[PDB]
Amino acid sequence: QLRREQVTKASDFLEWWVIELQDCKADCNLLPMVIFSD
Amino acid sequence: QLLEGRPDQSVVIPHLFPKYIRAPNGPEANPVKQLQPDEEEDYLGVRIQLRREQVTKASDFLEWWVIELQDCKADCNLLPMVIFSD
Amino acid sequence: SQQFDPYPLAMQFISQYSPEDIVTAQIEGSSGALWRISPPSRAQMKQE
Repeated sequence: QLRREQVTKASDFLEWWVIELQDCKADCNLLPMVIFSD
Repeated sequence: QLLEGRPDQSVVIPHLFPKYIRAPNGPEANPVKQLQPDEEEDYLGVRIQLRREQVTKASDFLEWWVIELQDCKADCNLLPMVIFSD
Repeated sequence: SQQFDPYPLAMQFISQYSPEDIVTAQIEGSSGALWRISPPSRAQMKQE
């Protein structure tokens, strides 16, 4: 998703992308990944 | 408290600036052992400030951090560091 | 040299360097670029 924010209409905003899992259980604002060390 | 945006506070962190640095012929520089033997109580302190500027109140400003030595002699806008080449 | 005179190790190490080998880096105190940060991440920083 793209989140705009009000401070040439396109360059009149701040903007930042948001990533969420396809179907989350914890608030959809957090992406977990399992990594195995060595 | 600095992140609160009030342009009057300032915070000083002790012992993070190593003034004397050895630049060897290898790919790993490091602070000089001899010039400062404690290696943790000989680093200069640093006071850091946040400067806002007027162009949703938080995102209504530009902002940039400013670094100054704990006790400077030259305008406090300049940080010197001594590095030894090889 | 005079600053570190009461320490022998410092004098030896400095003596191992020719005058035209030691340089001073004058770093400007102010940042050279704006502190770009997403407002959600700034709020997370403040909460942390």
